[PDB]
Amino acid sequence: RLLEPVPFVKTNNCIKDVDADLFIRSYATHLKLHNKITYPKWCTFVKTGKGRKLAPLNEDWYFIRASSILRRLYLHPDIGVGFLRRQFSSKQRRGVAPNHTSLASGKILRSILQQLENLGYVEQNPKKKGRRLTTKGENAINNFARYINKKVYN
Amino acid sequence: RVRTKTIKRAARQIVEKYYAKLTLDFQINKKITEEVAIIPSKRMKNKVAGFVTHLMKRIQKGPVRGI
Amino acid sequence: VHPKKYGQGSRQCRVCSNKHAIIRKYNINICRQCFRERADIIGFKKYR
Amino acid sequence: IALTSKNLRAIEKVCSDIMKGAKEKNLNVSGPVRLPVKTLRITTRKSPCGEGTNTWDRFELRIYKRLIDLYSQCEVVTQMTSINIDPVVEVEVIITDS
Amino acid sequence: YSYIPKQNKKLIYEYLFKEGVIVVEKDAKIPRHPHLNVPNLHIMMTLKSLKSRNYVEEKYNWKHQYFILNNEGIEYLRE
Amino acid sequence: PISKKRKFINDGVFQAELNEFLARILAEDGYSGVEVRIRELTSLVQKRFFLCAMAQAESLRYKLLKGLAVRRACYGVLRHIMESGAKGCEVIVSGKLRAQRAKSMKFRDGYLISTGEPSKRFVNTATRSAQLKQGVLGIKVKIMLPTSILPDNISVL
Amino acid sequence: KRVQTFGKKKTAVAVATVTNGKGLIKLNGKNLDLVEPYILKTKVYEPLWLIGSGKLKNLDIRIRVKGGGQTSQIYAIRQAIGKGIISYYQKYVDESTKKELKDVLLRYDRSLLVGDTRRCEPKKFGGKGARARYQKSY
Amino acid sequence: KLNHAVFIVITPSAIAEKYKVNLSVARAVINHLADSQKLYT
RNA sequence: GACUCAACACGGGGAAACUCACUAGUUUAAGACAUUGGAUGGUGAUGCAUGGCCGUUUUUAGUUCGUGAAUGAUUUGUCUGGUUAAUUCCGAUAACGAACGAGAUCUUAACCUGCUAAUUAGCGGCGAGUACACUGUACUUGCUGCUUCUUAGAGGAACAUUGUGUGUCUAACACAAGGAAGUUUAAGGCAACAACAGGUCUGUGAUGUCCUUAGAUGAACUAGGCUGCACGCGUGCUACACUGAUAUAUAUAACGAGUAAAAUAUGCUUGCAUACUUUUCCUCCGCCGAAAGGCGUAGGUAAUCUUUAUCAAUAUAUAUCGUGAUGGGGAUAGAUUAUUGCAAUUAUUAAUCUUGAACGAGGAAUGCCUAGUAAGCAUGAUUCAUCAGAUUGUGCUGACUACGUCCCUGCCCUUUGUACACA
Repeated sequence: RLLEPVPFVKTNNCIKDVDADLFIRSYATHLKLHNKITYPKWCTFVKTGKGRKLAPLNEDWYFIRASSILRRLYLHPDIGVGFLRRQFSSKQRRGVAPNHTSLASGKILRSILQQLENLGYVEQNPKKKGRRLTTKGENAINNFARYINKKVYN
Repeated sequence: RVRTKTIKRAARQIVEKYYAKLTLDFQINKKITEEVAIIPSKRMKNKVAGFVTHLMKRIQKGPVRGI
Repeated sequence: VHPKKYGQGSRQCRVCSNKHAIIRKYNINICRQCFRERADIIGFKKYR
Repeated sequence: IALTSKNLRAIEKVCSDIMKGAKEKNLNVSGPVRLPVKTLRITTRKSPCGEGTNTWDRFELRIYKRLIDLYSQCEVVTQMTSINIDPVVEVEVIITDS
Repeated sequence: YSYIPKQNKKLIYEYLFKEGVIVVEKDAKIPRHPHLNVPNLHIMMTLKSLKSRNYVEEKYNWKHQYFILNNEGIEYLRE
Repeated sequence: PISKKRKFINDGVFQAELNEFLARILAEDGYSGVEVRIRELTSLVQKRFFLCAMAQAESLRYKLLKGLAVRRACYGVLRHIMESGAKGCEVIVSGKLRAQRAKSMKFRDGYLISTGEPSKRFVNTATRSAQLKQGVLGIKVKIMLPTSILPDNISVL
Repeated sequence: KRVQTFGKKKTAVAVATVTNGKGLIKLNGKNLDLVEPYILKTKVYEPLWLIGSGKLKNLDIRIRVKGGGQTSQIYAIRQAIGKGIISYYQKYVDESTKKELKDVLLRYDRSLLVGDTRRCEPKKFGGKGARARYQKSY
Repeated sequence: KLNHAVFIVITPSAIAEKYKVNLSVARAVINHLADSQKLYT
């Protein structure tokens, strides 16, 4: 069902040629299996964003978000915290006042970025101030994406 | 849509002067009308062009009241 | 006096010297009442 | 060398001057840069009193700016522009090397 | 209080004498004038008095005066 | 070092001062250009910085402040305008008019286009308020310059 | 060699370029299958069955999208790729097949080659609605 | 007022109508039998 | 102040000081000129003294003149009829001929001129690759054939164009085709004549007249007031759910808007005086804090930095719920952390937690609407130190239905009757 006949030649040379939706879940599962990062304990008592006003209700949201930020890191190689907050921003019902868009909480994204830097998948540099992937992480994610592509292909 | 008296009388004034170069063809008649007239804007220029074409298509099938 | 560098007390309309209906777009700093008629000579030509 | 104005015919004549002067002086010049027009608008209400139907009108000021570059003496270029300029237009200068 | 020193009138009279055209600005709470290192409250209490004495004349505008120096006031203002 | 938008509005404000300066001071004569008598004008301006429809309106204003009969001399002003060469003119005066009832009379003649962008471009219109013992009088004068050519003008030789 | 065409449908805008290759048609950095709406995947497939995968096997068509809502860029890319294939047939591959290609395109739909002029009009006065003013009470 | 429980065509609506169950428990039974809306198998 | 349309989210009126016009008050001379004489000023009155501006008749087609013609007011022209956007034209015609109005005029959407061109934009080409293909690709670094693509100067294109029809075969209208454009292609602003005793002298040092000025009706400051409530009337926001409530993820716009004040030190004894940069906008980032908020810096007076190879939402794909006033729904009050502002109490605003009303789609009545429009969804800007539920632009999601009629309503024309004419 999730696979469709494609009438043009693909490339599959990196993550940009694979669907995001399955990539996030597959790499969250891989992260859970490998125990690459902590949960951590502190983050699971707070809602993801002010406008959400409710718990994520999945218990794997941290790992589901980490791979999404990795995807965004590759999609354009300059990542800050404002861009992440705006992307994961959500509508907020102010009660009797009209619905208004508000950003997500940035501390969880800051913690995710720090953990990714600790893992070494991402590096910081003065030039290209936004977060970008290292060459090691780039080729590793290329091979991982090709593995996922072949796994869902045959 | 209809037509206004100003451009109606504009279309009456010409033809009487140089109908010899004016023919049945709408395109060449339109090319003629800017050559002969002095209207400063394009819309009514080509409006009167179409109107002179409309008078030519009734020319030479009976009396035409004028010219 | 007790002047303040903020609010309607900080600045007023230049021509009518009133505290009401003063616009701050593009630092016009003038009241709409007289801006309506000074608009044309200022350059504010209405198109729509 | 950039220009800014409010009336397009002024910038048109000013530009028509500089291309012909450049061709006369046979010096390398960039082509006429046609910048996107930047428009300034404000909406206000008629009827200074509070009575009657609320009616509002808008204004529009599009500002014309164009760029150009020349390899020529900063003195001769400013002299020719001052000779063939009008106070309405405001012009700034920058030179190139290659 | 607001007592105005005599040197203040002397300096402002000499300034307007040597200039010939004075823009004094209708505002009175502004501490200083761009071309006058003097408090601007006194240059009104003097200028309105002088105008009411019918020696200098003001075309007036919004927040601007443009007082002009007449020919007949020079002899009286000299001393 | 200010933004170009603020520079444009500032120069617009300065010329807004300049045109009303012209209205205030240019009363002993018509319009003979602007400077970018003259001694005091330039001194005041620099110290503060660091056929003629407008003239005809001013003349009609000075008319009434001399205390002259309006009806006898408005026709003379009309003759002056068509001798200056206008296609037509319109003078409207509103106020007390020698009574306690507000009235208004329009003096129409010639083409006198009244609406449209071409009307805005060609018609030179001026307005002025003139004081009077029991109020003020509003005077509006519109004169169309002789016709580039108007769109409605069609002719072939 | 290289031909370039443009695309404007609704607010969105797109750029197409047809070059020799092996059938590499890419939208930005992704594939056309990764759009997400299969409903619009059908729309992009519509021109392809009207021309031929075999004839596309030797041509690479790069596509960029910048702006507009989902329907806007799907229609923009549809018409842009239509223009690209038409021009590159007119230039490089062959002209005898081009007349039949354009005949099929027009006899199927005129929206493929040229888009619509419909766009949002300036919001009017009176009220929240463009063609409606506020409710009034007598 | 709901009354269905879980104690005892595979589309959830048909299964719910057949077994007098809610949609969630019907989906659970569907998973149990096979082993939001998507294309029919 | 304003009281049917033509008042009641209006006075650009989102009021902690002023704003402030009021109140309890306190001061000041800031009364020019020739003790005293003596004015300016005034949000004090008079829009029924006015000017200007505007809102209505009124987005409609109407208004006027020269000459002619028919005790006088007056009539004709300015119309039986056909058409329409309209006294727009055709046509008959004691009228002929004019002027205004309509039209016309000009921007946006919209195609072309492979025109005219490139900064801060793009198409490329190759200089080195990061991994895969195989006889370029997603991502990185630098320069240079060029301008359809990003943009904009000018011009062209649409004129019932061409054919099948209706029509006095006249003015026009209908179908088909080309075409981006066939209702002027659609939206805009200018709005004639005349009138309202419509609103405004609280916008003006525009304004007469009447009134006040030392116990000010001038100005400044202190606490308040429009935010209080048995109630009625609008304008609006939130819902009354399963095409929906909750949680993640992908594809997303355009109009926008953006630079006389901080801190440091010295003397005197945190405060006063003195000198040094700019702190006095949006902000990116990296960090502290769930957040609110805070610290230090990139960038930009701006197609250059926010940000724009992209800033919102309606969606979207998958999970939980599976229509049970329920978990929907958020009226209600309590506890707080932070900023804005010298000052937030009448808890401004605000992150968090607790609290848990009506609401099963709404009587009589009433409003709005014909294609990117309804509606929904957002979002920019306005006043703003802080506060949109207000107003004014922008975009996304692109609908059901006529393609007409005068039945109501409201206007317009003709005839007609009037004892009405402030109609």
